[PDB]
Amino acid sequence: PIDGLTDEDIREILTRYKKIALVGASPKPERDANIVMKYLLEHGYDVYPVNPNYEEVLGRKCYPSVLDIPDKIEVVDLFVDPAKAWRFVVYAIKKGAKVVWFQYNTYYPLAARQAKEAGLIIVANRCMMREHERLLGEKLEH
Repeated sequence: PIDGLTDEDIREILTRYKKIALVGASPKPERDANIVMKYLLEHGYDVYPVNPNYEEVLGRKCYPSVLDIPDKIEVVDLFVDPAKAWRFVVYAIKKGAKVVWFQYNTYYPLAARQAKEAGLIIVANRCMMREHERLLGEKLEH
């Protein structure tokens, strides 16, 4: 992890916030963004795809910006190149999100600091799916 949170904090984020805006969503089954999104949807999360390059992902309308999402968003999960993250962070702030989650290889210091300064929590170099499995684990077969 790049962030300085504890496993307890991560656990809290995953347990308390169910409204997710997944930036960089993709329809390709083999893409990490698609896998994580499906996993979250299968685990009671309300996931809103965000990508200007696509019009819908996993049977959900996909927006160009998180601001275009009608409903409340608590977590903005990033699947974007680091140099592009600032944009989504500014939008996350405007949207009133609570957390900005930088998936692997998406972290960009300046963007993270801006979010932090605005009051948002930063999760970095972690995977929402991997953390869910690690922290809110369940037996693989019952």
